[PDB]
Amino acid sequence: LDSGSTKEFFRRSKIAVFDKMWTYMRSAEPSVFVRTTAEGVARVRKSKG
Amino acid sequence: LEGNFKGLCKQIDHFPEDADYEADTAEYFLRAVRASSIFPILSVILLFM
Repeated sequence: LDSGSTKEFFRRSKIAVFDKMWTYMRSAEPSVFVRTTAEGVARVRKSKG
Repeated sequence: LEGNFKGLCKQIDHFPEDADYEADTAEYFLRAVRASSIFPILSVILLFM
């Protein structure tokens, strides 16, 4: 979620298991930041797994 | 039959939109065997032969 503290955790993450995911999330096409929390939910409901 | 558009026939196909199985090797066979019904066709050909 954009401009949230869950964004800030993977930003400030120091551990190597946590660091490799934020390089994956920054290099993700298309961009996975959503406007509201419920619209990110509706992306999963239409995601197909 | 006994619908609104009675006596109207169309083709049927295996379920193509959000099937929710990622081609399971037991499931993808049994779906393909039913859609291309080779064993009812094989009963036709061996009756003919």
